[PDB]
Amino acid sequence: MDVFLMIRRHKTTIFTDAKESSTVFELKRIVEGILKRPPDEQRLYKDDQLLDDGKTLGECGFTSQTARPQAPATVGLAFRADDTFEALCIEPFSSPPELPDVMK
Amino acid sequence: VLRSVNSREPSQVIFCNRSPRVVLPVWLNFDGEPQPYPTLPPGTGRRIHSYRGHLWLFRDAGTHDGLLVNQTELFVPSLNVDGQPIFANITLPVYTLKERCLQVVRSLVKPENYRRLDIVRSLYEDLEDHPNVQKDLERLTQ
Amino acid sequence: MMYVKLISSDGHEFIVKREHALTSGTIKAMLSNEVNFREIPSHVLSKVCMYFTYKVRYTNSSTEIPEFPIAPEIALELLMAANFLDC
Ligand SMILES: CC(=O)C1(C(=O)N[C@H](C(=O)N2C[C@H](O)C[C@H]2C(=O)NCc2ccc(-c3scnc3C)cc2)C(C)(C)C)CC1
Repeated sequence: MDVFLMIRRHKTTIFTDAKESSTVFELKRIVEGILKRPPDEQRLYKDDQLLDDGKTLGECGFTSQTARPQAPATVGLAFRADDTFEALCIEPFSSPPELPDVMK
Repeated sequence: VLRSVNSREPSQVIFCNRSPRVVLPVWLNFDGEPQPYPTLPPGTGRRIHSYRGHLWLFRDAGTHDGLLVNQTELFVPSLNVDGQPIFANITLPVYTLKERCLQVVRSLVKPENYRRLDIVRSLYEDLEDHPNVQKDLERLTQ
Repeated sequence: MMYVKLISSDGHEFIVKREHALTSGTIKAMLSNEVNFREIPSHVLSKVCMYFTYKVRYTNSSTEIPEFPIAPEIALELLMAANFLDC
């Protein structure tokens, strides 16, 4: 079963999919191929929770009926520079304007 | 050109509304005039009596947006084999992003105000040119 | 897999498969590996990327199709973007 995702760090967002049975570590190999940083320099998150390399995305709550194509789930990303990791940080999207009078 | 054949050979059909819309079934009579039939709520079904060679199509009963039936535009009842009815599966199409945006805007703005919206005239025309059964029959002929 | 970068007016960088982006003929012409959109904010361009995923998944499928969802707040802006991108 496919799960659909946005992987997010700072002002970067990646759209991709994976198997419900695939691992956190395997998802990092995907990010490696796109952003050129190996798994050991990556941390992935569900909200504030750190994900274990050997766990499946299913175990970690990404399921085919919550992580949908038209409304994908978010996975957090943090990079290590030198000795220590950065803190997780995800820039929010822009805010829409007021609804025009005619749409109220 | 587009009209039912007066074949006189019965054909039982199940209309299955596998969409989230309220569905309006439309029978094309023998002169080609579109004739509307009772509506189906979303997720509901009806066993109905029709005839071989009769043309049907399906619409959102409120906005007239077009729906598909067994993955296509038109439905024609076939011969029933073994006393088993024909299944007519009614579904959402994959609307373009443009056409879906137009559906939502239409459902939020009264037609009198489409012209007060801050968009190119080209889109004002697109909004007022709302789906219509007659137009689609003129197209489907060509 | 080949990816491309679509960058919004406010600087957000969205990375999607090349195949999914070629849904827009406009994007295809702007490439023929990054593209800058000076008029499309991120709250709109993220929704565009989600439609790509939705279209490629449900085109030519017999599994029942769900409604592609659009909030009232972002509709006018999304219409304008769909018009320009021809999607
Ligand atoms: C002996 C006939 O009746 C003949 C015929 O073609 N008749 C037509 C006919 O019976 N039709 C036209 C279509 O084939 C369908 C069929 C009909 O009107 N069936 C009754 C019916 C009533 C309600 C429904 C619906 S649609 C959604 N809900 C319901 C209950 C569907 C079918 C009519 C000219 C009377 C309209 C000449 C064969």
